[PDB]
Amino acid sequence: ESAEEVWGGTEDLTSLSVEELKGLMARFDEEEKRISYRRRVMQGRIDVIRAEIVRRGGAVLSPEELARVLM
Amino acid sequence: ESAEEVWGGTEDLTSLSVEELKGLMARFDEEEKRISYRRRVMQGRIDVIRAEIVRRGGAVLSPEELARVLM
Ligand SMILES: [Mg+2]
Ligand SMILES: [Mg+2]
Repeated sequence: ESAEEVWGGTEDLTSLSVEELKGLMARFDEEEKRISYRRRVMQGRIDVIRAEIVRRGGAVLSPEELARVLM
Repeated sequence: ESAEEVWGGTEDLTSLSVEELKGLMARFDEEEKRISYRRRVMQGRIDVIRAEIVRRGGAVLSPEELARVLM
């Protein structure tokens, strides 16, 4: 019923009607956008945090640890 | 106790210890990675559906409706 279920319960792409594919695309395009928003929020948080740590002198964290988020 | 709450509840960035800074960066970084993976999955699906629709033709949709996902 949900896009996920329909998509998942399909073994053959060609069995899907155009109405289905249209509906699925819109659904996934919608989600993709909601997911990207979430990514950007995470990136912002990571961003603010890395600047705060750098502001304090980097602690004793090497530049590469800061850039790779190894901790 | 969850990162979501410690972070949502912080008024002043400078009030956060360095220990908790590192914890939050670590949590959000991994979250960022998981979210990016889903994005990529969605894009993979939109890609598969868009190819399928193109393959069939039928002028069901105009090039700009396929491209902007205007159903
Ligand atoms: Mg920055
Ligand atoms: Mg393709």
